Amino acid sequence: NLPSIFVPLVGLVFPAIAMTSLFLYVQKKK
Amino acid sequence: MSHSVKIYDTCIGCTQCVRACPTDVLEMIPWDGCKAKQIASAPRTEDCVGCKRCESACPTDFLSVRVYLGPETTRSMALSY
Amino acid sequence: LQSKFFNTFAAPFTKRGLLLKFLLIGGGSLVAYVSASASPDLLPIKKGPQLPPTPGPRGKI
Amino acid sequence: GLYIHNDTMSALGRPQDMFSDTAIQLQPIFAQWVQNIHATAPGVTAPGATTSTSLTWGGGELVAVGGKVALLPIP
Amino acid sequence: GFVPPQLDPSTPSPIFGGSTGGLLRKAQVEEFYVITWTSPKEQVFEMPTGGAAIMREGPNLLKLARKEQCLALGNRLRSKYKIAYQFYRVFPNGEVQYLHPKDGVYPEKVNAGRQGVGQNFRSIGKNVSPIEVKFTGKNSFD
Amino acid sequence: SLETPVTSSPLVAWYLSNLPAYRTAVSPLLRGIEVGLAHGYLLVGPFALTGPLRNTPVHGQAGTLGAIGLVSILSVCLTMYGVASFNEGEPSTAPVLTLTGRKKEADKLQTAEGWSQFTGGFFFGGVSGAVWAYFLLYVLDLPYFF
Amino acid sequence: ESWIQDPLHVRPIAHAIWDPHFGQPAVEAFTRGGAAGPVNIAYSGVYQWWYTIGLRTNEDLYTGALFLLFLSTLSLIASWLHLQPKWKPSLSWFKNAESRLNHHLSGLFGVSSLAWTGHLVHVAIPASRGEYVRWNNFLDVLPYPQGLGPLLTGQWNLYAQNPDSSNHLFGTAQGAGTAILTLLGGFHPQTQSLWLTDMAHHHLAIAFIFLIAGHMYRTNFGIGHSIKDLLEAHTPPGGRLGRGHKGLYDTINNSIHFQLGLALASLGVITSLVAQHMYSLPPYAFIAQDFTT
Amino acid sequence: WVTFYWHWKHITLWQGNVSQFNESSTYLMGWLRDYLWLNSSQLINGYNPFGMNSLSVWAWMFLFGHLVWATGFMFLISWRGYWQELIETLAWAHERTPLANLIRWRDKPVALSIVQARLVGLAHFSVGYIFTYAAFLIASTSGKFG
Amino acid sequence: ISVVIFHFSWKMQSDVWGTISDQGVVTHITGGNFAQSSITINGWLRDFLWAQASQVIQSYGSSLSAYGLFFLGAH
Ligand code: CLA
Ligand code: SF4
Ligand code: SF4
Repeated sequence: NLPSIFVPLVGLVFPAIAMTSLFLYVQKKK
Repeated sequence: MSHSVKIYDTCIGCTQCVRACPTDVLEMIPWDGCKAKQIASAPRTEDCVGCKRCESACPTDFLSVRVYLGPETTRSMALSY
Repeated sequence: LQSKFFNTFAAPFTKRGLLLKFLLIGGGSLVAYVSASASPDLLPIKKGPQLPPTPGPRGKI
Repeated sequence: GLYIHNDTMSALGRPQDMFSDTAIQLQPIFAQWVQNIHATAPGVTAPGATTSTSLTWGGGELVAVGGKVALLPIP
Repeated sequence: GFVPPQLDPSTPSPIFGGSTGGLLRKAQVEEFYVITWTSPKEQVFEMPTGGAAIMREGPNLLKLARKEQCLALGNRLRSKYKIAYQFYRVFPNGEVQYLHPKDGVYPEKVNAGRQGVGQNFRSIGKNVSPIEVKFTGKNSFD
Repeated sequence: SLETPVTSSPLVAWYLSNLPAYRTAVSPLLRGIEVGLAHGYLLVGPFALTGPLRNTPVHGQAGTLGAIGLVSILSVCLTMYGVASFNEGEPSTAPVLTLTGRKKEADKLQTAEGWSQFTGGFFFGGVSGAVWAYFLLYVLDLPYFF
Repeated sequence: ESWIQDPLHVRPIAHAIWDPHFGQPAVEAFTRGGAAGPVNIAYSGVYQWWYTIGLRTNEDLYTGALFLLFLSTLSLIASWLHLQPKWKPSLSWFKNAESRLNHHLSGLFGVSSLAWTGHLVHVAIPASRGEYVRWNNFLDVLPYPQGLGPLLTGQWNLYAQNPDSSNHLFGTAQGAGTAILTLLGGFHPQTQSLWLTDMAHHHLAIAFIFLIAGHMYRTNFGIGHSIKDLLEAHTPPGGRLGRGHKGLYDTINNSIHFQLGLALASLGVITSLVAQHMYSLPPYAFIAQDFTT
Repeated sequence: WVTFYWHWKHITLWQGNVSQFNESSTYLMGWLRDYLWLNSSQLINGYNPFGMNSLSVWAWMFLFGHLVWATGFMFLISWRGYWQELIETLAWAHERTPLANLIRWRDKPVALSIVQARLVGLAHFSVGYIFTYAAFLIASTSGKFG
Repeated sequence: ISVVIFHFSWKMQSDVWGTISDQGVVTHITGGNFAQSSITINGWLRDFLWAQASQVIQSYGSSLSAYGLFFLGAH
């Protein structure tokens, strides 16, 4: 049970939010 | 200032570096410390691409024009786009 | 007519701050829901082997 | 990539998703068509010729010399 | 000091069929360069971006995207055809800046009155070792 | 550049200049919903017919789920660009000059508010397009090669 | 828990596999080790190490997980804490090369080795003789039936009296002697590893060397060498080594890249040393017959 | 050369075939035939057109090791100046393609620096060199568990 | 070029060359395995490099020894 939820979260979601979070921070300008 | 170009006192005023700058950085100014009575000078270091050919034609003991590569700008990187 | 019908029925999805939150959070919930409630007959892992295990060499070690 | 996908599917125990003759198929038809033409050329489009210009055309028969195959149609 | 620069006009460019080596979006945003030269005879030369175009009589004008390109042609013209040339820099807003001879005289020979920016009056072996410049904005050569 | 037949011709210059990305004089919300319609209805095929469930009777509902997600991911990849390439109060970066030289309006799409409208158009159209394929292909489903 | 019951016929298990690309014949193939789904067989040899050092069920491991998780939480606090003002050390604190070498030699290397000896003879050795000792009850049990005496009197010659017999079964009481510190040097016949009672002695022996080696340098109490002085004094007469080691104190004590270089060189060697000794003198039970490990 | 030596000497010992090392280990073909070629028979059959085994994952990683390692050469041999001229053509094509001149890089694209390529090239070489051997070491030994 | 001369060597041994029975049945050199094993990258390792390098590797002590040495020497 529990793997079927935690494997996608660290494999799909947690990467996506990570990549999209950095991309804004890297590409900022002030 | 993008790259730093420095010319020392060994220079014998041969005008071989100036003629070999492909983007017109270095230039020649009067001196009194050589038989030729002229020493090179680098008053336009912005456009300096970093192509060390400027100092592959300085014929002295070690060298009299020296090039230190610093940060890169959009012209010091020779970007056409 | 298509202008007005489309213009009002896509307004909620337009503010980029809100669209970014709902996409990830809602989507991340949906990925969770689909795998936690997929049939075992379409995901081989989700069903067990249900078959006898083959022993390794040198006994079972 | 098709080689890599083939290898990945085979490694995961899915030999019915590989690219092969026994699975998802990729048949070269254009080469198979031109092979057909040269096999029937001795019939019409080259009446002088007794046989095809070779034996690797998609039709004919092998040539055996001293218990060693010379050639036969290459599928 | 007799240094009034050339003050670029708008003249006719050379005949050319156009190529893929011309300007890019960099011209519309950052900068692009023009190099105005005058010929006595309508001949054919080779463009820095490949291909050959024919210069026409008198005041030409031609735009290139870098400074290495303006000079690379600038050497060819001054060498092969014994012909004068300047070049400029053009900004997006429209302000144009005089560049090449910078005094009216090529930098190869000496004008009494230019500056000495960027010189160390000591041999190269006398630079300071990197421990003497640590935690400062200085460098050995500076 | 160069003027070749491909880069300039009446047929070419009329095809491109009349599809949503270039109709510079209509609201970017619709220009997003057309784009999402054509793309969404497009990619429902290969997911449904070539996916890992094509043999199973859920091939219809496993392709559609696949296409729906891909539209969602591109919607994120759209928003990341809009939020990182425009500022909330900065004007448009589109060229305002036509080939003839008439100075036209800058495209509203090249604008933070416009692009955020455009992605709202794309996302809603993307899912709407990908259901419209599923309805047709498994209700009004006779002639097709599926 | 199962692997313990027969170490030579149960593949140690690392974790479970949940990969939704797996087809069906792979799910079967990777189901092994007496599990219910796919698993990975552990080749890092943790299973033997935790057997030797006394762990015996799952439950010891869970608290083992929590504790280390807590220790990690504690460290993250410290990395934040020592950045605020009024908690950051000054320069002179880091550059104190003497007071650091006393603590590291005497406290870090020293006491830890003494305390690991404590665990070996309060949990580990009792585990290998059938005695289950835990934080609940470790006050009742005696490491040696006359414990804490024979050491005070001076006749330490009793803790090596009656060691484990040759015919010993690692997890039970058959042939289980009562000696806690020994010097045998051979192998445990059944498990092909070093004896437990040697390893307890050795960590006790080198628990002393570092403690006594820890009081060399002078910190605040007017005794002990000055490392600056030792470097200066060793200047060979005859000049063959020039001014010798003069001035190397500051050069090392001011160059981080120097200190790191030395640390790596020493760490680089002993890791090769660790590799060379482990495979010849297996220090964990039932690890010389798991060939892959 | 160190780990090779440890593995083969022990892998002959564990089988009780200590003569095989003591003779083959004096000529190079002995190391190539009797250690590499011979002991990899079970590894490469991790998956074939007949079936798969537990060893498939190690068979896959084995090739995956060969692939990264062979990508390493690309950065060590081919140096920067070639790729930089290749990007410029590409950064021209993207600037003239319709529907794709609407997306603009925020950070201009340039080829990796000279030192970076060396570092990157060595990263692949090392990773591929560890994974390759680590797969062969575990699979070959665990295949026989002896 | 190298893959071309690999493609030729395996295709001909597996599909064309080989002895021939007196009865008439033909048995190719590698048993006709090209059509199934050449689609996976691991296939090119097992059945071509690994299985057809046997002759060169164990060519010591007979007239084919000079190839055994060159094989190494070229590495
Ligand atoms: C070298 C030191 C050392 C080490 C590494 C271990 C290791 C272990 N012991 Mg142990 N033990 C030791 C000495 C040691 N022992 C000594 C000297 C004694 C005699 C008193 C015991 C008595 C003992 C018993 C009775 C039990 C263990 C158990 C265990 C295991 C579980 C640990 C646990 O539950 O944590 C929990 C630990 C505690 C609650 C006490 C914490 C003590 C202090 C706070 C540790 C200080 C660390 C320090 C703060 C680090 C700072 C880091 C900072 C610089 C970042 C583990 C294998 C258990 C076991 O075998 O399985 C269940 C068990 O039941 N030990
Ligand atoms: S590096 Fe090039 S640009 Fe710079 S001074 Fe030298 S020659 Fe001129
Ligand atoms: S090349 Fe050297 S010596 Fe000659 S002018 Fe330049 S700096 Fe002086």
